[PDB]
Amino acid sequence: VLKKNPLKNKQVLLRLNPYAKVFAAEKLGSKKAEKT
Amino acid sequence: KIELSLKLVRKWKKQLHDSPSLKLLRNIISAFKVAVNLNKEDYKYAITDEKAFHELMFMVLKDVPQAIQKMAPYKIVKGARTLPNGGNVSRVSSIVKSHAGSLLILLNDITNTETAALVLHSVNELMPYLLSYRRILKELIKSIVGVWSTTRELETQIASFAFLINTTKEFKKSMLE
Amino acid sequence: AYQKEYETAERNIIQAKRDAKAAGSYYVEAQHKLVFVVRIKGINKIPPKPRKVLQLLRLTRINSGTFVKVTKATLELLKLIEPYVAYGYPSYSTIRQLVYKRGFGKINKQRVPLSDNAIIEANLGKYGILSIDDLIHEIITVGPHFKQANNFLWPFKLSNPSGGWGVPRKFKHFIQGGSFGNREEFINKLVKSMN
Amino acid sequence: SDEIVWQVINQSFCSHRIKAPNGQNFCRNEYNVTGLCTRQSCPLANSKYATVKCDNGKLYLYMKTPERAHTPAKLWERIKLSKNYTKALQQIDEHLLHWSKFFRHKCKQRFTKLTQVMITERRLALREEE
Amino acid sequence: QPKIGYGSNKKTKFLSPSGHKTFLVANVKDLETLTMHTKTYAAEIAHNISAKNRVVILARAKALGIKVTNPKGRLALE
Amino acid sequence: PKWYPSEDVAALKKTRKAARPQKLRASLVPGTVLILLAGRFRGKRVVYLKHLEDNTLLISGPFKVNGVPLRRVNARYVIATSTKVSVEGVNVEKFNVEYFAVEDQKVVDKALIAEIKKTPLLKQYLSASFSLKNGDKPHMLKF
Amino acid sequence: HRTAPKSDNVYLKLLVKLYTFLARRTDAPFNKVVLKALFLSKINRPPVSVSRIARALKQEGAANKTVVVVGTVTDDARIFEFPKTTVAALRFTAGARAKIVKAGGECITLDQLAVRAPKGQNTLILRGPRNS
RNA sequence: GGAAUACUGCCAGCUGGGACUGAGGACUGCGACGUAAGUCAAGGAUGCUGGCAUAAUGGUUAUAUGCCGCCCGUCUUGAAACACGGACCAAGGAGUCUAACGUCUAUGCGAGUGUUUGGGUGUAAAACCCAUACGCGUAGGUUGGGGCCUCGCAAGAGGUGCACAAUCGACCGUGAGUAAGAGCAUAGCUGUUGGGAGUUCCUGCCGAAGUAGAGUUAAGGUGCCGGAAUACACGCUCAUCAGAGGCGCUCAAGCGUGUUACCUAUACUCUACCGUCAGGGUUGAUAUGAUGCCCUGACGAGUAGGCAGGCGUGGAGGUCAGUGACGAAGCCUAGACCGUAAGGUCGGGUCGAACGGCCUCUAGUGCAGAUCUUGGUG
Ligand SMILES: [Mg+2]
Ligand SMILES: [Mg+2]
Ligand SMILES: [Mg+2]
Ligand SMILES: [Mg+2]
Ligand SMILES: [Mg+2]
Ligand SMILES: [Mg+2]
Ligand SMILES: [Mg+2]
Ligand SMILES: [Mg+2]
Ligand SMILES: [Mg+2]
Ligand SMILES: [Mg+2]
Ligand SMILES: [Mg+2]
Ligand SMILES: [Mg+2]
Ligand SMILES: [Mg+2]
Ligand SMILES: [Mg+2]
Ligand SMILES: [Mg+2]
Ligand SMILES: [Mg+2]
Ligand SMILES: [Mg+2]
Ligand SMILES: [Zn+2]
Repeated sequence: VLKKNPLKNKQVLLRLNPYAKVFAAEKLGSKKAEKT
Repeated sequence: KIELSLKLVRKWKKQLHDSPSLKLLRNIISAFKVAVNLNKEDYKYAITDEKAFHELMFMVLKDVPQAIQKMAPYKIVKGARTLPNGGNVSRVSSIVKSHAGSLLILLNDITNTETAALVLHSVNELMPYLLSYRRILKELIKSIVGVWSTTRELETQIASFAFLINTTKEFKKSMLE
Repeated sequence: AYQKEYETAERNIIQAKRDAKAAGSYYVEAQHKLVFVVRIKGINKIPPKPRKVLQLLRLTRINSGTFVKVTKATLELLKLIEPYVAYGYPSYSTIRQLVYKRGFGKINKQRVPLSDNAIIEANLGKYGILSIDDLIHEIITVGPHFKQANNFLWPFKLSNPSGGWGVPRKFKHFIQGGSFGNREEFINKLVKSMN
Repeated sequence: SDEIVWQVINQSFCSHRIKAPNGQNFCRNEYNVTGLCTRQSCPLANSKYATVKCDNGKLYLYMKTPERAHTPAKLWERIKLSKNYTKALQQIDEHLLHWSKFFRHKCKQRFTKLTQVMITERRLALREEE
Repeated sequence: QPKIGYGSNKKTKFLSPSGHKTFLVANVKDLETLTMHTKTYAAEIAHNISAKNRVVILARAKALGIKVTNPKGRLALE
Repeated sequence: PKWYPSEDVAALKKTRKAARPQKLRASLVPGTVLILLAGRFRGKRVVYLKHLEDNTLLISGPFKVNGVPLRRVNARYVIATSTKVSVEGVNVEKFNVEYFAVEDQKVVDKALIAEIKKTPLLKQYLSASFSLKNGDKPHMLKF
Repeated sequence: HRTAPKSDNVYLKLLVKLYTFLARRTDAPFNKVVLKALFLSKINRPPVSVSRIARALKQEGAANKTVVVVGTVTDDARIFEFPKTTVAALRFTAGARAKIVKAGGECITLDQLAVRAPKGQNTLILRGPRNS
């Protein structure tokens, strides 16, 4: 009946993508590349 | 929901004539309210027998005023019927305040002389409690004037106007204006 | 698997640039194989030649937009409609946000919202796509089934940009100082404001 | 022939039909439980049918079956509902056993309303008798 | 300027502020078609009815418990 | 079942709205002085003691200092000032929401006065009312 | 093309109701095909003569199939020998009906065919030549 | 050498303040977490607190006081005004029936079809029925192919093949071909040719060359009327031709050139609503006309052109065991209700004897202006 935007509602975000849960714990988005 | 039975009305009337209590009066009045509101609207009571309904109407209009008077006997003062001061009167006053607009609905739904006379008499024995209210005393005098205004039977009009005189000449203060 | 692939690909491109610079040899990126197009102009005062092209690109109203595969055939179509559209290379983040927020699926020509993986599965399992992110991968790359997945997506309906259009006057080409035209990576700035 | 009869009655002159301002239609048929011209409603349309209808003080139940479609004089079987409301509903359900839910529900509702009307017309016409 | 966009909602269409759809009534038999639909419908006595019939219609309507939209019309004014 | 259902009863759909404990604004902390913006004691400075389960903050004048008794106040109708008092002296467990449906106030007031004495001029601050003078712009005003 | 027959015939509407229900509730495409055929106009319902029925049955393996004609069937005196089959169609001319009955065949309305073959099993639809 | 910062970019990173929406009404689904049981922010708002009426208030009407306007038409902006015209009243006020061919749709029959050319019959033009003629009709190979059969869970494997097409040919007489025909009649709508031969009741729809709330934005604009900076930064110009809706402006409220901020529309996004379209669900029967009910989605500018649906006016048949001196029809009604609207219902007034509603077929919606004419008045 109504559209729930994934970006603002975590439940539907996990429903669309399960790996988002794990990625949030891993924080790969803020991952550090090696200084090398 | 309790169902009206010819047994239950008989018991209520049975204990009305001897040692009534405020609980009984509220029960009777609530049943009366359902009875009069059947066509026009939660309710504790259900009505299914025409005998029980007719008996309820009879005992209510002809004797609930009697029990009300017996519990809280008014005293004639300077020609006016006035209630005394006391707690029991106040409890009964709220009870008549819970009967008044059922009488009003009956008044608005008068269609013949004898029903008018019965409703007006039962209303007559309940003035001294309803003089304390103005949503009721106004609508009372507004309704019976409505009956006095719209009836096509000269006897019904005579009854309404005789009621207006008898009640008005007694009190003259709240109603006459 | 896709997340690791994306991270490795980005790191590989960056490392290739750094290595080429260290060796002293220039590095040239592969030409982008995907573009995103958005409608800028009203239907009126449009000749037939661009009008027919706009229908093919699934753009029927102003501010609508779609993804387009980059080829010699498709590039000339964009050249035909250069005045009336603004297009550029879409980054992964913009495609993700578009697909999650404004994503709509064509199910019997009825623009069904993509609120569950099952909806996408029932349509696209034949092509080996079972989730929204699988579709996003097929879009961000040029997969063997890119045409079908892209056609499944309804044309995106975008609001006017929140911050604004930038330049005071839109109807000039991007270098000349107007909204429409090929703006390449900066499309990402625009679309995010619109979405 | 019930479907043919209904279709003629629908797209031609249902004389008892009244077209209300809203567009809803009302069959004037006294036997009609639901006074709305529909497939399930016109006693004319449907061979199997039932109604609560008041005669004098009594609230009788009228039954209609395809067997008596001929001989319309004797078509409607007359059953006396007991004055006790609970017994009346029990009798209605019993007689309408294995009977489509529409007519049963509408029949029960009509019995309730007719009982209330009988009570309230007793109210309006209370007299000194008894 | 009138146009279709101004159209009222179906659930609220053809509804008086009392919440009752108006239905024209000529005689007692037509009144009785509104026996149970007291919540959905309210009766309206036709303009051409004589005064003698209107009181009968009003009495039967009160007995049935059906709201009349125009009582005290031709029995009272305004 | 004494009446068959006239018309029908439309059951309400199940509601997925569970009540949860309130998350109060950061400034409100126990032992924080407050300004009341409405009611009998509008513009009167009071102390904050604890947050009740029904989301009504509990406040004491103290009645000794300023004549404001123990009372429930809505959080949104209150400003929180940056000055604090230590509330550890007063225990404030017994009285609760249902209790609200003199001696206790005296017990609370003794403990709260004990902490009030240490800070200079605080009793005078709590005694006096607050109001907006001409030329006072709330948005700059640090409370 | 059409969504319902332009004709106001009660019985055709009843048949259309039955067949649209079956097509909705049956997986077999036969009901869908006949439903779409029922809407057609007279020009788009050319008569299929008993002659064509004879040819359709002479095709190998179709001898025992139930021939279906959404429309009318007309007689053809050109033939002397006609095989027995249970043709089904909307209408049957007196000559065609007599030919079918005489040869041991029989003619049924489309409702009777639906009762026989709700999924159109072993059916053979035919359509007349719409040259003009 | 060591880095930091700036910029660009990402985060399925936190946390705060706002505003509009609360659509849906037994459950079903994707989920999330829970040892588990169960719970939840997961297919559209629920909970707590307080008050809840002679009130809150709402309507009508009348004076006095002052301000503005103030012959009429047109015109005008957004609006009075302003720019342009005006003997006076009452009327009347710019051509007709009918034919030929053809497309489509519905019905009846069907290698047929049409009767009425006549007669019979007739509660009598009628209705029912017979012939009597003539009119227009008749006189295969293979591939694909909707469909149906077998195997297969399915994709497919096949088998068989309507219409029709494709080419391949035979025969009749090189096509309109045959080798297994469809037409006739009636009615509706309607194209063209024709025989003397201004606008167009309301709404909607399709198409060459929409309503309401919130936000964003183009074109524009931010001295006041008027909602927005009399903001910034440059180059200029005040010329007796300065220079731009009204008032007004001159270090501009005039230009060109850049910067942000801000105002807001038939534009864009979301929601709700109303319409058209499309795709759907629903019968060992629906809690309301399967032409019903319900679900889902898309669109609403549109010139030329075309189509549909409603309102109103009469005619006829049928019907409401309709309405009526206790007041029918007609007319008015700055009253109430309904419909987006054409209008409808009621109330009142008027009226004072009969008429209306509804199903069908048949006719049939309000204005403009000119030549002037007549009477009457100067
Ligand atoms: Mg929706
Ligand atoms: Mg802004
Ligand atoms: Mg945003
Ligand atoms: Mg009238
Ligand atoms: Mg033809
Ligand atoms: Mg063969
Ligand atoms: Mg926020
Ligand atoms: Mg062949
Ligand atoms: Mg073949
Ligand atoms: Mg809008
Ligand atoms: Mg706005
Ligand atoms: Mg339903
Ligand atoms: Mg469309
Ligand atoms: Mg269009
Ligand atoms: Mg008539
Ligand atoms: Mg009128
Ligand atoms: Mg309105
Ligand atoms: Zn009917």
